[PDB]
Amino acid sequence: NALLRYLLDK
Amino acid sequence: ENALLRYLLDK
Amino acid sequence: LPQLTPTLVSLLEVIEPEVLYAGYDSSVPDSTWRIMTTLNMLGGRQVIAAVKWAKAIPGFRNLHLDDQMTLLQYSWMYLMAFALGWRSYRQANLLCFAPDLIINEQRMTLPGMYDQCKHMLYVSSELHRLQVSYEEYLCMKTLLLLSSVPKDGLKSQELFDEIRMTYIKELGKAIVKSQNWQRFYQLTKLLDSMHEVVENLLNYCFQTFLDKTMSIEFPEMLAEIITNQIPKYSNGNIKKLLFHQ
Amino acid sequence: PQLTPTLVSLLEVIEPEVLYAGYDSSVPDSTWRIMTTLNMLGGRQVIAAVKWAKAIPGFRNLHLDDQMTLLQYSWMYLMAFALGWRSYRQNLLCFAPDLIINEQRMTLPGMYDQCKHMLYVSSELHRLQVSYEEYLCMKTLLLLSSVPKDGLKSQELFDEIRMTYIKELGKAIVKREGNSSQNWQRFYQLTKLLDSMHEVVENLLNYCFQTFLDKTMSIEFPEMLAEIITNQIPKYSNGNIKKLLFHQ
Ligand SMILES: CCN(C[C@@](O)(CNC(=O)c1cnn(-c2ccc(F)cc2)c1N)C(F)(F)F)C(=O)c1c(Cl)cccc1Cl
Ligand SMILES: CCN(C[C@@](O)(CNC(=O)c1cnn(-c2ccc(F)cc2)c1N)C(F)(F)F)C(=O)c1c(Cl)cccc1Cl
Repeated sequence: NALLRYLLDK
Repeated sequence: ENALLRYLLDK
Repeated sequence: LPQLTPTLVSLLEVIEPEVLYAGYDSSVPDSTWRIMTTLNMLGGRQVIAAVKWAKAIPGFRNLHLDDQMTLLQYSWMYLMAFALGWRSYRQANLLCFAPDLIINEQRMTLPGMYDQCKHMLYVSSELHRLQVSYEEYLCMKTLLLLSSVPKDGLKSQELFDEIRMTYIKELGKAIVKSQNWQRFYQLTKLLDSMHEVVENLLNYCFQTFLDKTMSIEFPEMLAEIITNQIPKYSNGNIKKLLFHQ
Repeated sequence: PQLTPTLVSLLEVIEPEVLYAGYDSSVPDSTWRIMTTLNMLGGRQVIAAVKWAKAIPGFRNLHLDDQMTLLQYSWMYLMAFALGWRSYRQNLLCFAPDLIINEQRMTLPGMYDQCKHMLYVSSELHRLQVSYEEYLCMKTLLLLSSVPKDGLKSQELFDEIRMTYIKELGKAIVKREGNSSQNWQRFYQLTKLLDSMHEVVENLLNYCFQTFLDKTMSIEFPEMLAEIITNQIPKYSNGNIKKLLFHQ
C-alpha cells in the first residue's frame, strides 16, 4: 500500500 | 482592441 | 462582497480534476480486451488524481493518515463511477470515459461490455433524471469519498463525523440555490444507491482481476488497491453509511 | 479546524502549473534564441495568468473592462514576481525547469541588462525570507497595483477587493512562524517591496518594448503578447496610469 501511502503522506 | 484577452476573460 | 468570503463549494470547484485522455488508438479495431486494458491504465491515473483531490478537500488532511488511506481505498470506484456518470450525463446514452474513449452502441455490444457499463449508465441517467446541477454534483462527490467506514470505526472517527455533516450541510445550501426537502431526499437517495452500483462494478472488476485466463494489465497503483480490497469484501468489515434506512 | 476555507488557501489551489520552455540544450545558446523561447513561454504564462486572475475571489465580479485593464497593466508584474519566487525557491533565474539562466547564459550579449531586474526581485524575496502565503497574497496585490488615472468602472468594488487582500497579507504575516514583535515592521518591509515592483517592471518593460519595436532584431512574439505590448506602449507614455503606492 506504499504508493498510496506515499501519495497521501506527501 | 485585444480580442484574445477579451475572449479569455469572458469565459 | 459575498465572494471575498469564499464558499466551501467554490473551493470544491477549483480542485476538480482535469479531464484525462485514454490515448486509445482509434485506427485499430476494438476488442473488449483493448478497451478494458486502456481503461485500467486511464483509471490508475484517475485514482492518483483522486488522491491529489481528496488531500485538497478542507478537513481531509486533518484525518489520521490511516483513515485517509482507508477512505480512498473504500471509495475510489464510487468516485470513478460518479465522475464518469457526470461526464456522460453532460452528453445521449454514451459513457464518456475520455474525449477519445467513448463507449458507443457498437462498443456497448462488445463481448462483456454492457454487463458493467449499464451500471455506469444508471448513474448517468439518474443525474439526468434529477437534472442535478454542478454544485450539487461537487457536494455529492465529496460525500461519496465519505460514504464508507470500517465497521470497527476510523481512528479519527469524531473528526470524520464532523467533516461529513459539514458536507451534508454544504449539499443543502447547493440545493437551495420550496421543494428543497424533497430534492434533498432525492439526491441523498441517489447517494445511497451508489453502494449497490459500486458493489456490482467491483465484482466485475475484481473477477477480471483474479482470472488468469484473461491476460489483462492493471497499473500498480490500482492492482495494489484491488488486492488489498478483495478480502475486506469477503469479510464484510465495511460499514456503508446510509442517508435513508 | 477550519472547514471554513480562508482566502489565502484558495490562492494556493489556483496557483498556476509550472510550464516548460521546450528549449533544446543540444544546440548552442544565443541571446536571440533565448529572447524568442522566452517570448513563447511568456505568452503562455500570460494566458495562464488570465485563468488565474478569473479564479481570484472578487476579480470576476469587476466590470469586464476593469478585468482587462488590470491584466494589461500588471502582466509583467505577475511574470516578474512569479519568476522571482521560483528562482528564490531554487542564485539563478529559473524561467522554466528546462530554461534556467545560469552563469554562462547570464553573460550572453544583452542579457544581464534585463535579468538583473529579475534578480533583484529574487534577491529581495530571499533577503526578507518571504514565505509562501505572504508570496501568494503579495502576488494578488500586484494584480491590483495599478489603475487608470481617471479611475476604474467598478472603482468601488476594486477598493474593497484590494483592501481585502491587504488584510489577507496582514493575516499571513501574523500566521507566519517567527516572533510577533516584528509583524508591523514586516508588513512595512513587504509593502515596501510591492512598492519597488513598479520601478522593476518599468525597466523590464522599457527593454521588452524597445526590443519589440526594434525592426532590426527579428524576434518572434506570440500573438497574445504582441497585442498587449502594442496596446500598452501608448498608455505607458501617456501617463494615464495611477501606480498605487503603500508608501508615498
Ligand atoms: C476491467 C476493466 N474495468 C476496470 C477499470 O478499468 C474501469 N475503469 C473505470 O471505471 C474508469 C476509468 N476512467 N474512469 C473515469 C472516467 C471519467 C472520469 F471523469 C472519471 C473516471 C472510470 N470511471 C478500472 F480498473 F479502472 F476500475 C472494469 O470495470 C470493467 C469494464 Cl470497463 C468492462 C468490463 C468488465 C470490467 Cl470488470
Ligand atoms: C525580449 C525577451 N523578453 C521578453 C519576455 O519573453 C520575457 N519573459 C519573461 O519575463 C518571462 C517568461 N516566463 N516567465 C516566467 C517564468 C516563471 C514564472 F513562474 C512565471 C513567469 C517570465 N517571467 C516576455 F515577452 F515574455 F516578457 C525580455 O524581457 C528580455 C529578456 Cl528575457 C532578455 C533580454 C531582453 C529582454 Cl527585453
